Amino acid sequence: RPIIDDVFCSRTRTAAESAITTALGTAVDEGVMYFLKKDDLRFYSTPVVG
Amino acid sequence: TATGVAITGSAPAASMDATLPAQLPISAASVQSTFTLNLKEIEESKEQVT
Repeated sequence: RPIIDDVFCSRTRTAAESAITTALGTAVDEGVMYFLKKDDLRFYSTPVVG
Repeated sequence: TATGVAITGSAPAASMDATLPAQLPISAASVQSTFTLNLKEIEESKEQVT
């Protein structure tokens, strides 16, 4: 299973994870892995006329 | 006028019928109406109304 890397990848820490935000200053959290499944995420946009 | 004079009369004063205008204006006003419909409303109202 390949490991694709995006520069724009992050996650916002939740409000329950607030003591972990003051100790780090920020809430950007660039240390993620995201074990996803391929044919399960979809994208949509309206076909409005023109 | 058709007043009454004698036989040895004096051919009385002049008279003539008058005609008047009406002038009945047409051009300053109009009745109107607007819609203000979106471009996404007319798109989602063709799979979602019968």
